[PDB]
Amino acid sequence: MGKPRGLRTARKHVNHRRDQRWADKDYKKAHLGTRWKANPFGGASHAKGIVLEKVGVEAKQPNSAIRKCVRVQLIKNGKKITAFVPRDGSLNYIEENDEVLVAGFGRKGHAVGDIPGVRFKVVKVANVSLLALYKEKKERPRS
Amino acid sequence: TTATIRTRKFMTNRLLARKQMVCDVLHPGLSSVNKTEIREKLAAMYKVTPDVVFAFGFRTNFGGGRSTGFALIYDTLDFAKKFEPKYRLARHGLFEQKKQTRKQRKERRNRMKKVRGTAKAKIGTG
Amino acid sequence: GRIPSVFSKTYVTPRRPYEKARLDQELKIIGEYGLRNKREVWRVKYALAKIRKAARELLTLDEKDEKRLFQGNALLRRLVRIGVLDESRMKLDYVLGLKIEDFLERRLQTQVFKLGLAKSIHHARVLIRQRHIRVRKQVVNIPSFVVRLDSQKHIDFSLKSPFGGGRPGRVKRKNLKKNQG
Amino acid sequence: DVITLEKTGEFFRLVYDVKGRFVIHRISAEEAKYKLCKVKKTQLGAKGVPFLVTHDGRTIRYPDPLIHANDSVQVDIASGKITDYIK
Amino acid sequence: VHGSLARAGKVKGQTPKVEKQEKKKKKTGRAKRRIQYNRRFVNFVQGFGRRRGPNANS
RNA sequence: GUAUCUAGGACUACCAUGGUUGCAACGGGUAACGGGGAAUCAGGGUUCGAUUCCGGAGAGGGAGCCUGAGAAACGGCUACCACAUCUAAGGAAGGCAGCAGGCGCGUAAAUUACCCACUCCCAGCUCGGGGAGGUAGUGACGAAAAAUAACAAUACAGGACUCAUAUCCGAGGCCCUGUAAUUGGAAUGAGUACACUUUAAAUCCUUUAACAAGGACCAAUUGGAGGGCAAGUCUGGUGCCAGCAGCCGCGGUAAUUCCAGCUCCAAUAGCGUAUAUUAAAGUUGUUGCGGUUAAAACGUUCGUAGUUGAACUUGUGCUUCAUAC
Repeated sequence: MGKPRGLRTARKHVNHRRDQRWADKDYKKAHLGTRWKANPFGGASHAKGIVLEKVGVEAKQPNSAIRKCVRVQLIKNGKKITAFVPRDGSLNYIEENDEVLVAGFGRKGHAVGDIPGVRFKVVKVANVSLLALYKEKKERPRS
Repeated sequence: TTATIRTRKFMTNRLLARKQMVCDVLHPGLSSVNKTEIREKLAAMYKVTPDVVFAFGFRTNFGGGRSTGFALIYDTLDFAKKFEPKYRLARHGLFEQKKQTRKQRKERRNRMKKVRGTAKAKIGTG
Repeated sequence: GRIPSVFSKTYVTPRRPYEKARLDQELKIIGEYGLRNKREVWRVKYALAKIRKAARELLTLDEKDEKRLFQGNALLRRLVRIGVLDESRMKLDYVLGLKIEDFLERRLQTQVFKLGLAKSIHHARVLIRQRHIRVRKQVVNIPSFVVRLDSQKHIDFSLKSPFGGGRPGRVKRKNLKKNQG
Repeated sequence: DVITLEKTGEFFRLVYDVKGRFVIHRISAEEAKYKLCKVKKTQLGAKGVPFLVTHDGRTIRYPDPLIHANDSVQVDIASGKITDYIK
Repeated sequence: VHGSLARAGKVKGQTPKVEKQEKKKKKTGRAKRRIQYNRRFVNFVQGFGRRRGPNANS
């Protein structure tokens, strides 16, 4: 069924393989270097950005919730991202014009769950971490 | 507690005029023991009297009363004073030599370069 | 530089972590063998994975192939030295059949238990850890030893610390000193 | 090569272990007199006209005419003379 | 769509933050984990009363 | 022919019309130096490599040159262009992608320390110089080994054994395992700290006096408990709000998902999380996928490259010898 299974067909497999791997979604991303070109992270694990605005993101059905996201502009690219503030209360911790760490939601891009267009997480406000602040183990550096 | 230093691994090495040794040191219910005392004890085993028994090795081993070391015993003081490696003499020092501490001298040597030849001139500046 | 650091992660935590039956076995293994936490179990379990794998590779080869003979016999002898292996087991075929427990037993955390100065698995452990065991002449901090056979007889009280009778308590000295005032 | 530590007298030749390592090999003080040299090349022209060069870079002038490349010569060492050859 | 954010951390401020109480510092690893294997296995010779609970109040 | 250390279109005259290409040339891109290697694996592979080695390359971008066996050198020169510096204003002098350090960039990476004692190199050298290297300091990339308590006993707890009595049910009581801040003396130094050892001289280790254990002390965590996924259909507060949730989903007043508490689980000197990668993924298929309808036959055929390709062509045997049964 198909494959050139002859003794000296040897080039043809490689050629055809590259024609088939053209369609391979992970290899498209790798070869075409889409991370650096289109994705707001330049394949860079974290990005520090500046907080523009706090957004009251209305959830997709069957869930009626106001799910509290934050608009962030990365220092390297000026690119606008909406990132979610995970773990409790948290917009109260964000404060407009603070320096915030933008991390992703572990989803190979793709918008969260029932949360429209929020491909990203927040892990830190003012270099402390959100996480520490909720538990109360740490207290916010002044300004 | 009587000690009894009995020393393994002998080399008669006449090219540095020295019996070069491993020291196995018992003090089996206490520990430790000063190098000066190690020279004193070792000296009256080879008849070479203690200020020649140049012993630099040493680790007090695991949990009790052994130290495995190295001793070097030099036949004449005259040969000792010649092969030295200088710093070894200085520890037990009838030989005390001059701390610099070195980066002061380097700064002076760099100053020395700048001005044509003379060099005694800028010994004086230094 | 030179070239230093050759690592090797001794150290694989299990392919699926939350399987009830597995959990209980690990948890029991900590009780029967008082190992702090499950990572100490995973050091041995990963150690087994290396040993089992090494055995399997050599078994597929035909004896008398030199490569099988030199390495197989040697690994076998080493495990016999550790006391894991009994002579009837000294073939790579029986090495496949090996269990976690055999390795753990050879620790002194389980041996001072056997030899009544602890009377329990539990008591044996802590003593070694803070630095109370001698392997012949040497006071030994490290509980994880996996003790080779012929040093098992040399398992004793450390001699200048106060059982072997120097310094008594230092509780005794505190208590003696209370009645002195 | 013969390494002679005159005081005290050990007399060595550097020769090879089966493990492809040098050995410490103690030789008789009369064995220490010579050494065996494999001959790299024999060429004609430099003084006084043929010359033989060994693998230890020693050039020995006027070689016996039957000495052909990859032969060994016993070298007297005290003088740089050929005093045996094995075809 | 633009619902607000007016209601932010009303619950964190209206929860009385129930006292941290304690009930006993549980030991370090070797001791504690062995302490738990009474709890799990030996104590816990388990009556065959069709399963029970580590986290059963009543 | 010229150049050169050398072949040489390297270069130049003349003279030919060649050279390379669907076996993907020419061009463009590359977080693209290459390899030795690393990661991840059932294998097969896929991915990685900027970096501890080896070779080559460069030293702001470029060009040119002297010396010298060797440099088209930059911690040499000369020049330009870009940068940076001082100046008594005429001028002159510079290359941290060397070591530290600073600024900036960023997700992201240490001390303006000490030493040639080790390792070795260079030099005219036994001796000097050496941020080559070693040393300390910083360092949860990462790997490696575990201090943080243990035993009787007391207070009650379980399970056998006995006396029993034999749904029930009580008394003696053991190797134990414990829930108790009850007790009691013991153990061993991590830490601390003479001394010694270490070291060039210090440091820590390895040694060891003097010290340190009723945790409130020598005082452990980080996520989770509806399911995936291991553990609360718990208690207060909240009530589709706040917020939770990698996913499915929870929350519209028994909330077993929230926020706490309590109880506990899972991994604990580590764990969470992000990003990239790999397993899973058979979702890349050489090994080893699918194509009627699930995502899949080009409208169809000719047809060249590509690719593939039937049978027949030293070969069967016979005998004997040795050699397994």
